[PDB]
Amino acid sequence: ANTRVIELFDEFTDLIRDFIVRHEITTPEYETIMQYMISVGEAGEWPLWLDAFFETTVDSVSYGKGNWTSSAIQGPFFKEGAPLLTGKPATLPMRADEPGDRMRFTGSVRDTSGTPITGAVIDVWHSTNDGNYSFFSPALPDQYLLRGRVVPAEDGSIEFHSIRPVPYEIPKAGPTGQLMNSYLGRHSWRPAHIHIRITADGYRPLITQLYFEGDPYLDSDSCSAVKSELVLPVNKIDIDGETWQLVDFNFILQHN
Amino acid sequence: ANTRVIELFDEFTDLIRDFIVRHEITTPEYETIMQYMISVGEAGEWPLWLDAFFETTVDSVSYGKGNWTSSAIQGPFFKEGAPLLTGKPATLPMRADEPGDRMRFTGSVRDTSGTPITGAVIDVWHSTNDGNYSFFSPALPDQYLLRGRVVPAEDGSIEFHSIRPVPYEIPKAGPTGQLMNSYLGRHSWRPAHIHIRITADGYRPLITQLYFEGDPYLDSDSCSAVKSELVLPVNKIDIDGETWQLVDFNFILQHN
Ligand SMILES: [Cl-]
Ligand SMILES: [Cl-]
Ligand SMILES: [Cl-]
Ligand SMILES: [Cl-]
Ligand SMILES: [Fe+3]
Ligand SMILES: [Fe+3]
Repeated sequence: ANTRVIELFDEFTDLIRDFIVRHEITTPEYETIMQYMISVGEAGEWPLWLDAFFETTVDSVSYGKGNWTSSAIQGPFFKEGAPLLTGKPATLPMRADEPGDRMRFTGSVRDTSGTPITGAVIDVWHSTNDGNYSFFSPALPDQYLLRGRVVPAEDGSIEFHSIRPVPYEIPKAGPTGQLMNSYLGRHSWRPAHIHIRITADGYRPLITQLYFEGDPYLDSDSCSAVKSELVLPVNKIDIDGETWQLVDFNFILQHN
Repeated sequence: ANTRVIELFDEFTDLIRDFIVRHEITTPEYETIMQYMISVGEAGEWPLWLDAFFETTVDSVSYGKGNWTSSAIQGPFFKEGAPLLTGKPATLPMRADEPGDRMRFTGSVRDTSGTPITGAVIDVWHSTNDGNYSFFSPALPDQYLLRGRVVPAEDGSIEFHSIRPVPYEIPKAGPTGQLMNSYLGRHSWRPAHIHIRITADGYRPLITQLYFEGDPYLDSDSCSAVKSELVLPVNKIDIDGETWQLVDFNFILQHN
């Protein structure tokens, strides 16, 4: 027996039941829903699906709100064990010829007093110029491409080089995409983003995302995860024929 | 996209989000729910699971409540194409020496004005003395055992013979049984029942179940589908050594 489950489950079932009566959900609709749940499972989309609609709320309960950096969902594409980068400067692992503009990120990690948090490790992950994540696409190796950890200098500053991630489309043809495009008449795009996770002894993990100014999807994120402070100004420069996009961000972590 | 589907989804979504805040669902709890949903599907238990918890409510919306016969859930074990029985009287297909007490069911199919519904077909199915349903158990062949269609006499009366169903246990070991037995600390038993489906041109389908007086789970159906109108008095008598259980019911259909 588990009392937590009993408490919650009965109120959950009561609420869905009232929901079924109040919205007149009939036999054929029910079977549609049922078959839809089955197909989400068959496509392995539950993490994708649940993250898209409910994970922002779970984050809220967990991280609260305040002076520190805002959360954004982890999503389903994180992978533990990303390699530590200590090169100067640190570059995420990528293919020779890795497509996209080049990107340089600088920033810092401090608490709310502005003391540097030397004990932090920062995970980074993002998709290819083509909208795929390593480990999650048949078109990419199951290797740590575009994934890495960096540690702050003792003054708290950090830096990593990579490629510029682009807007990402949840597949139109899977059940998650079919809900977003067809049944809801919306779309299934997210704006371009860099995923960040920062942990440190004495501190609450920060899991967040960084977005880019002028992204067409900033106001219609299909996972509803954009916050204004997380949208980054871009300074575009040329070097040797290659465009570099320079972005910067100061992370503040929450005590505990 | 259909306006109501959209407003239904957005509202469902708000229900869940409020639920998550109001009860403070944590990240690990969220992950537990996620992997459990993944389980139900991998076990092929969505029909079993949703039927257990929500199909009664869906039924109440769809069929309603009046002076016609009460609905009860279809559940996951129905099978199309059962044979027409026309013997004297109709006997459901069963093995030689099929275990359990012999059962004789009698009754009628009428409209609400008392007139017999000659165009009706009644499907019947129920489990064996061992709690097995044919086509859903490796302990039985994939043949129409304890499943059949009967047709009323011109005066609306009906009769078939079978064996007496007994309490049915949802498997303990599966995700549905785990939530029921282990996490909720209850049981996964249903009381003994006979499944009935009646269709007739110009009438709405009746899906219902018949239960038996004195069953120990009439007050604790793991699927919440017992209604006192559908609990049948049993007249038990001996005939040439064998116990017969006699049960009777007058079905009433609503017009289209
Ligand atoms: Cl992992
Ligand atoms: Cl700690
Ligand atoms: Cl603080
Ligand atoms: Cl008709
Ligand atoms: Fe992402
Ligand atoms: Fe049954």
